[PDB]
Amino acid sequence: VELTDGFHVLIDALKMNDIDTMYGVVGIPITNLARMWQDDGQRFYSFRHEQHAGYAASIAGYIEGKPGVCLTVSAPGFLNGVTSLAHATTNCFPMILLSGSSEREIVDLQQGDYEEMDQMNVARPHCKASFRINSIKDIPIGIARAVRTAVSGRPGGVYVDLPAKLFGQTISVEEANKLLFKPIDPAPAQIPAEDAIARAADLIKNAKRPVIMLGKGAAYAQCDDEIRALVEETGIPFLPMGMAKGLLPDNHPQSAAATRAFALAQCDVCVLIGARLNWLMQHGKGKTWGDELKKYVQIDIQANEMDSNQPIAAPVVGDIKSAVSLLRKALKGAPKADAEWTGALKAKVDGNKAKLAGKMTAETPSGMMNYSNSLGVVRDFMLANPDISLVNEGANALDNTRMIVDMLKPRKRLDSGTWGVMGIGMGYCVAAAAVTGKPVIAVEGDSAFGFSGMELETICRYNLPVTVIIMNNGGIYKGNEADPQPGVISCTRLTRGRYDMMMEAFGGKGYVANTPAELKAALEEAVASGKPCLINAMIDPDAGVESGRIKSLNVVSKV
Amino acid sequence: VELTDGFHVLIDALKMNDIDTMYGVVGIPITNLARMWQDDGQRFYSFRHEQHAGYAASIAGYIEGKPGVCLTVSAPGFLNGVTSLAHATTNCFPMILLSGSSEREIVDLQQGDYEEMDQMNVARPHCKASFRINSIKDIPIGIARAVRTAVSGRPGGVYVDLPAKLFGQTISVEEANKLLFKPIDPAPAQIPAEDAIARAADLIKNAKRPVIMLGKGAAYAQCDDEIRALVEETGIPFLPMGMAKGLLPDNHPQSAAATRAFALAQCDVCVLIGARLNWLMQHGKGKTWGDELKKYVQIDIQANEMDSNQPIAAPVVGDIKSAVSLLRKALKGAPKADAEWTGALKAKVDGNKAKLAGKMTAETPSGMMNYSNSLGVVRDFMLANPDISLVNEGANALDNTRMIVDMLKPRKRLDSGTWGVMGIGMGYCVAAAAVTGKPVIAVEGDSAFGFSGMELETICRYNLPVTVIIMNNGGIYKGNEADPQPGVISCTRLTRGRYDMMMEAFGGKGYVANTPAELKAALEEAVASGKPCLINAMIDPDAGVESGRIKSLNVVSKV
Amino acid sequence: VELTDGFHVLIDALKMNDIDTMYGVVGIPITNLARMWQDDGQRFYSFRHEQHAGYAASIAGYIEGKPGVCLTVSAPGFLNGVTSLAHATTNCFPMILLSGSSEREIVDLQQGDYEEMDQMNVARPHCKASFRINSIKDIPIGIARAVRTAVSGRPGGVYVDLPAKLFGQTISVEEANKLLFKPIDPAPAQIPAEDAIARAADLIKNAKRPVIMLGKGAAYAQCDDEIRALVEETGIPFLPMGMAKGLLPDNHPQSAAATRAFALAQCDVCVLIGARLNWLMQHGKGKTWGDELKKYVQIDIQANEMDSNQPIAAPVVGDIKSAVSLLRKALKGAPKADAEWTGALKAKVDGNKAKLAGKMTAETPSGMMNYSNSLGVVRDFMLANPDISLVNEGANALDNTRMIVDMLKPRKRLDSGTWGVMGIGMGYCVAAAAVTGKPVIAVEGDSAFGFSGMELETICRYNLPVTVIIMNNGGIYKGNEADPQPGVISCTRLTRGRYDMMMEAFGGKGYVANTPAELKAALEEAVASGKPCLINAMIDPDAGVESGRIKSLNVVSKV
Ligand SMILES: CC(C)(COP(=O)(O)OP(=O)(O)OC[C@H]1O[C@@H](n2cnc3c(N)ncnc32)[C@H](O)[C@@H]1OP(=O)(O)O)[C@@H](O)C(=O)NCCC(=O)NCCS
Ligand SMILES: CC(C)(COP(=O)(O)OP(=O)(O)OC[C@H]1O[C@@H](n2cnc3c(N)ncnc32)[C@H](O)[C@@H]1OP(=O)(O)O)[C@@H](O)C(=O)NCCC(=O)NCCS
Ligand SMILES: CC(C)(COP(=O)(O)OP(=O)(O)OC[C@H]1O[C@@H](n2cnc3c(N)ncnc32)[C@H](O)[C@@H]1OP(=O)(O)O)[C@@H](O)C(=O)NCCC(=O)NCCS
Ligand SMILES: Nc1ncnc2c1ncn2[C@@H]1O[C@H](COP(=O)(O)OP(=O)(O)O)[C@@H](O)[C@H]1O
Ligand SMILES: Nc1ncnc2c1ncn2[C@@H]1O[C@H](COP(=O)(O)OP(=O)(O)O)[C@@H](O)[C@H]1O
Ligand SMILES: Nc1ncnc2c1ncn2[C@@H]1O[C@H](COP(=O)(O)OP(=O)(O)O)[C@@H](O)[C@H]1O
Ligand SMILES: Cc1ncc(C[n+]2csc(CCOP(=O)(O)OP(=O)(O)O)c2C)c(N)n1
Ligand SMILES: Cc1ncc(C[n+]2csc(CCOP(=O)(O)OP(=O)(O)O)c2C)c(N)n1
Ligand SMILES: Cc1ncc(C[n+]2csc(CCOP(=O)(O)OP(=O)(O)O)c2C)c(N)n1
Ligand SMILES: [Mg+2]
Ligand SMILES: [Mg+2]
Ligand SMILES: [Mg+2]
Repeated sequence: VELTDGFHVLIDALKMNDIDTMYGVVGIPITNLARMWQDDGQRFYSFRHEQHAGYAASIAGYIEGKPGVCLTVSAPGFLNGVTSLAHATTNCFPMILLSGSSEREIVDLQQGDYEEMDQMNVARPHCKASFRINSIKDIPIGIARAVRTAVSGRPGGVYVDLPAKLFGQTISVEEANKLLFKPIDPAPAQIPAEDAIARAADLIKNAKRPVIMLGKGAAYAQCDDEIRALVEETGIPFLPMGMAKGLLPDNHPQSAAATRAFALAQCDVCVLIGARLNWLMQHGKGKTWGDELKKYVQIDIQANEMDSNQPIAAPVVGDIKSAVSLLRKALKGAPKADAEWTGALKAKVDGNKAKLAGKMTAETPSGMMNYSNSLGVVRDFMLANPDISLVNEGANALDNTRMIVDMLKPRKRLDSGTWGVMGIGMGYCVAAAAVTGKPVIAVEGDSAFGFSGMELETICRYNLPVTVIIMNNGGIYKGNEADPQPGVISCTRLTRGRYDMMMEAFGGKGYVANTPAELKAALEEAVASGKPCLINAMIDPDAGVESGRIKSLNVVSKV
Repeated sequence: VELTDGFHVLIDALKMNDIDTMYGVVGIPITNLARMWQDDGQRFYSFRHEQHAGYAASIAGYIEGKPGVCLTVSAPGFLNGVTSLAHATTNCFPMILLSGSSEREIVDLQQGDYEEMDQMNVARPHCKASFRINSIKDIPIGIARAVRTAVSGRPGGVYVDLPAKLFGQTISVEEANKLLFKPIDPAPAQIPAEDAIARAADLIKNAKRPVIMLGKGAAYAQCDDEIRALVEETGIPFLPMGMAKGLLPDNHPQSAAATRAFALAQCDVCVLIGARLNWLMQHGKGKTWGDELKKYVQIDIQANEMDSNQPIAAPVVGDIKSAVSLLRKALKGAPKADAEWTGALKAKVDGNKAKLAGKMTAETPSGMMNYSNSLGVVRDFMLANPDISLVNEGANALDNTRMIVDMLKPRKRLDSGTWGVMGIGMGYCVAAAAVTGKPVIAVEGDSAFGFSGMELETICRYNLPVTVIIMNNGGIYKGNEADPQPGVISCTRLTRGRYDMMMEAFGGKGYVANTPAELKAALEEAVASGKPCLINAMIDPDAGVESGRIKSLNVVSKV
Repeated sequence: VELTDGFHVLIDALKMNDIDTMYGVVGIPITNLARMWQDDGQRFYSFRHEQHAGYAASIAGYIEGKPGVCLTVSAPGFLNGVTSLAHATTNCFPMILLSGSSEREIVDLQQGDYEEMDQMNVARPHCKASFRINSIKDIPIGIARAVRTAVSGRPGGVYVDLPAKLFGQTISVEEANKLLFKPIDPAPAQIPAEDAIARAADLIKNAKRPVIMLGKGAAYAQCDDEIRALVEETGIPFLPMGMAKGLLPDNHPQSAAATRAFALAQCDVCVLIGARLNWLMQHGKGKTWGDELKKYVQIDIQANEMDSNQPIAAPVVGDIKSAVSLLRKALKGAPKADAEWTGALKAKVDGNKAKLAGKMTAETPSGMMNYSNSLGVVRDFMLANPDISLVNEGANALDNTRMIVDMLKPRKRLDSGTWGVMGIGMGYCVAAAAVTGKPVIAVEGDSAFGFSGMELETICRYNLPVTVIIMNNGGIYKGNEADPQPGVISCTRLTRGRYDMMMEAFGGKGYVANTPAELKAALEEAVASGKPCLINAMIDPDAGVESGRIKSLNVVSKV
């Protein structure tokens, strides 16, 4: 005659869908779900703010391809978590945000309930679907919907609202076991038509100057050998987007990443694989594409992404593994890309890399490192230790790290993404550490870091093998902007503080690095320790430029 | 350097996407769009209310498989039209609502502009996507995005906001030539994996009492010979939903439609093809399905529709043509459905139809026909004249017509749909007439009809071959409900009026049919005439039941 | 031990708040509420579409100053009703939209429930507040909130969602009577500060060329003697907005309505009383105000309406009765407005009225009346019969009727309003007839009429003393627009049909008027009959201009 309850049926339902981890912050009305999650034997990571719990869930979805689960409380907690859900949806990362909510009777009459919000309706602009499980019997189906909505199609955020009265509901164990079920094939393959592939095959076979653009959807797809086999069999030069670095090793001879401007302006055919033609690509128009409409081949699971920005000549709609498998067989035996195109790009790549190596070896005063020589140490380390996640965010700290730090392994580089978010660092660190079981290095702008810095304590509390490298130049872009008025600090200034001391305040290992040699030693020691560390790398306050590579996007007064 | 403007570029862009028809109502700011559309040699149907121009667009989309286009004015006009957009999206009908909108400056500051509304944001819940084209250079891409969103994936409504200032913008004709383009493959094939098909084939193969449910998604797919070859090769009994009637001829030997309750309740495997397990299927639970969980196969283009209500043993995700084509090859040579199961349902169907024949053949007083003998006439007409669109809405008027009137051809029956909308009648009539160029018969409940009845004048003004049959029983369900108080008319009562006089008021032909013989002679004459007609079929006020077949869904006071 | 239920507690609660009338359309899940409303002895008006039920509720709120109550069904019915709620909110008319909705469990998981919609969340852009009563015990409080939100502050639409499961809930009679209560003072007076009034008093006392603008909020206020006493004591010339006609008799010697352009362009101080400076006033800027910022005094209950468009020099925030009472005492004994300002305007008024009388007496062919001589008959009739509601809508039909037809009594003229809505006519007629118990005349554009025409049957079914005058010129603005192509009708054309026949089809009295004399006789006979009548006034198809007075707002192609 045994009875179960809503707490347990939700635990069983999440387990049934292969969820063993949540990230969140406890409190009414969901503390005892968090407790019982752990009692059952599943891991819960408590954070210092729900936002960073949510950035954690978001990147766990990217890495694994099953939704990261974030757990928050009502109204204020939910709001913090849904800013992260918003982010997940924008980047196409599977993520379920679960939140407690209050009394339906009181919320609907807007009477002033404890943490009152229509969280279901507030979530809607920020996810693919916003649900609410009202009754115990619908938990399994409710969770199935959330998982399918997150993983299927273009993947993304789902919000599941959990009224406080869901949890204390009861049901027989025989009924619950009756209702509990595991979805068949929640992220199905979607195969494109033969003519879609043949139209693409035609454009590529006739290309004089082809290029392949790999985006983070391609990385997410987890079909690395087959994407690489496409590149190698076709002989086509390729470029990775920010988080597509390492999908093919960044030192692959066919990479044109070190000659991007030229390669994009001069190509005729451009093969977009899991890459939107959004602002990161200047919308497929302007001088970055030579002021012309290229012949775009585009592979994407989202049908209506095609023609979003420019006319796509060969739209291939489907999942990237399926599409790429067919395109390869379609291109089988075709001649390789033009040898004087591939040669021209390689000569540019060689030359630009020789030029960068010169900057990385240059000497600077103690405590006045620049971005080249500081990050040249991380470059060298990551070439030797590739099986490590690189978390990265900032302006100059992000741009220069993407240029300098070669990724040899896929799904390791985790950065600001589609929205250029400052705030993802410490959440990404916890999640990368949790889901990989391997070391994490973070290259943080100091401003960037301030958006999630308190989570240092969380990294310490779980004893995670994470090394936070702070690029401490004392401000946003630069740390030397003049006081606008007598004794008034500039808006872009930050305290050139002892972030190493802060790390040590919570049981972490703090370092200061005033030279490339000090940073090299500290990084090697930090990673090898297998312990929470922070390296306070001292960068020249005059080293950076305004907004890094995207300076031109700034609005300036001409009066 | 000759110039063109927004008016002409929009027209060209629409034409390039194979749109040649718009349904709407003119006025500030879009009257001169409609005129210029007509001047260019395309067709504009002006209605008496935008809702009906809208329902006209939605069903044009269903029948043609390219989106119907509704044009309306700002705030109030838009609102009227958006209610129809909502319905399209709910029914998976491709549709685009183009609405003029007011001044951004003024609307954004909520200052009280002419017909002030943020129509783009207000449209959000009622459509797949809600766009705005602010600039003349973005019209080709804006129209491409609208088209692709309406017809790709699960089809549905798209709203496109056309601010007043868009139209008077100018651009060189040469630059406009450069910007105009035709989307490649806007409604692409999506093919399922081998193992998804193999799982479904193995369910069907080992089924003891299988059944195929055909929904209006299977009808919409326009792969009638694939769907029929699957039914006939597998030997599986099938059942159509309201608008799937005629996809296979309703009198097909394998149809278990006339024995639905017993087939649904007793099947072990149920193959849903373009049919949601929503309220029309009692959500796959309850007495209707014998209080058990069936083994569902389900073919649908929308991945997250699976497990929406009940677990789906074999989910096959893709477009129905692609999926059915593959499933057919997988099952090739497999035994046909159990003979004692197909024959058992056939005996049930024969005896059931023989019972209905007796009801249709029976005799009633003059001016007091029932639903059987009145609609028995329309049944006979449509069997001999199947190439005619059948528009249908009401309670008893709908339910009984669905039962009685056999459809032998696909995409002819157009009814209330997923939301059970009273109001679709006269717009459906105008669009069916315009896109098919063939006759239409409408079986309208007298209440149903009053939601769109003023559009008789539209049907007359365009001289359309539409024969509206009003089932005039004098109210909602029944026309005899007693006066609740002395000299106070009940809320369900309607004037048992001369709808024939109303039709003739606008130049149409009117009939009153008091007997089956009078209805038959009027229908044969009306349909043969090729002119706008209305038959006022006088039905017994006491012939109906509460809410028809779904009378149990009513909430009653038990005190 | 007696039990009541949700149906009855809602009836008692509405009764308790002085509601004795609803307008709507029945069907699941609210038919038996409608039935029991009547059983109890309260009136229910069933319409042919929920939209017009809602336009009825909206104008019943304006007229009475207690919210009009509209009742609809779920999803599709709600949508139709909420287009009207939207309208109520925009015009500041108190109105409660009550709608049935479906199962919370199924709607929240978006599973496909009968008429599935989050109606509560869909309503939000279109009302002041959107509530949902989930439980029987909260009905009295739920209704109290709705009534207060509708009547208090700036009055407006409220949506109350009524889940199907609300109605079948039970409670003891002693509990229900315990919970049932009548709000104290739901539309409270709001008195402005002495300095607000003194700032206004200062501007008026120093005015060389003052004008008072009366809007429909002033009419709604129901303080006619005191508003008139302000005008008369100050000697200031005044202008009424569309529905403020008759607040003071339109033939008042101080009216500058017949010299509007001059009065507005030339004034220094402008006293806005319950009138927004929205598009109806060209936003307080441009040539209609002489290209200058006037010194505006503005009385409004909505604090943040001040400075919405132009800087307001003397903002007086409060309810108009309270404000006007204080301003009068503040102006007591002050000299009257400049005699050569008042004289100059009177000379213009006299002259322009003499000019209009000349057009009203001019002869036209049979069946080719113009707007002056046709409406000059209605003018003369309304001067003799002022205690009658004039419903009015159209382009030329509205503009010319506002100019020509003098209202001597307040809250009688009911027109298209802030949004210039075509669709309000027949609903306004039913409601005006219901709440006044007196005759109604409608002056309808023929296009205008088509948006609500089927409700003719509703007017007949309740035997209402309503006379519909159709201004039948055969189209939108004009009825003579050339066929754009061979045998293709223009988009602005309408059938010059026999709307008299349509009226008679439902038991009404139909007239055709081909001359002013025929229209005069028909109108006198129609009103005096006390019965549902329609007069099909035949207007010259070439008589009207594009969009009437607001022609310049049209967007035209210059290429
Ligand atoms: C928008 C964006 C995609 C544009 O790309 P980009 O910066 O112009 O190009 P890349 O970052 O790939 O490369 C930078 C330059 O270094 C060069 N380079 C790249 N890799 C190199 C390598 N390994 N060795 C030598 N040179 C290299 C490239 O050639 C390029 O210069 P080029 O344009 O003259 O060819 C990119 O700047 C970006 O992802 N921005 C994110 C900014 C953000 O969101 N942060 C927060 C906002 S303040
Ligand atoms: C909900 C719904 C799908 C349920 O299906 P249903 O009505 O029970 O089943 P059908 O309409 O297919 O068939 C009706 C009955 O007539 C019988 N029948 C069907 N076709 C027949 C035929 N041509 N000859 C003889 N009998 C027939 C069936 O056996 C069935 O009864 P059963 O339960 O004993 O088997 C259906 O009622 C529906 O589409 N409702 C829409 C109503 C609506 O929109 N309401 C408007 C607002 S009030
Ligand atoms: C926008 C609006 C407020 C502007 O006001 P307007 O039309 O310029 O001014 P009025 O309607 O009060 O008066 C019209 C003219 O007739 C004159 N007039 C008014 N009453 C008169 C009378 N009784 N005798 C003689 N002349 C009169 C006025 O002097 C004015 O002309 P003027 O500007 O040269 O002085 C007005 O046109 C309006 O309410 N429009 C509504 C349109 C709508 O919503 N319909 C649907 C849109 S198509
Ligand atoms: N499995 C998959 N197969 C194909 N496309 C995918 C898959 N997962 C995600 N996508 C698509 O990949 C794209 C990711 O692009 P974007 O986030 O812009 O990448 P980047 O910023 O790296 O260019 C999205 O358009 C998304 O629809
Ligand atoms: N071309 C297509 N291929 C596959 N599925 C489709 C296609 N077009 C529409 N659909 C699906 O068909 C379904 C229609 O179901 P529904 O509207 O409930 O039909 P019914 O009411 O007849 O059961 C939707 O779930 C939709 O996603
Ligand atoms: N009792 C009241 N006292 C004061 N102001 C009111 C009252 N009721 C409504 N109002 C205000 O009256 C105004 C009505 O203006 P509007 O609808 O633009 O009128 P018009 O169109 O006639 O100019 C609104 O701004 C509203 O806030
Ligand atoms: C939440 C959020 N706030 C603000 C910004 C704008 N922004 C871009 S980069 C940046 C910080 C740049 O400074 P830093 O992280 O120290 O990198 P640096 O250039 O100094 O190396 C900010 C605030 C943002 N992208 N996200
Ligand atoms: C817009 C809208 N309003 C109300 C309803 C509720 N409703 C369902 S059926 C129906 C009409 C039933 O009467 P009728 O059309 O005459 O069919 P009958 O049963 O009398 O044959 C109504 C109003 C609805 N479905 N849609
Ligand atoms: C719901 C809605 N649709 C469209 C319009 C645009 N509109 C303004 S007036 C008008 C009709 C004008 O014709 P009519 O009513 O016959 O008046 P007339 O000028 O011919 O006398 C229309 C459709 C509107 N205001 N509201
Ligand atoms: Mg910095
Ligand atoms: Mg009826
Ligand atoms: Mg007209």
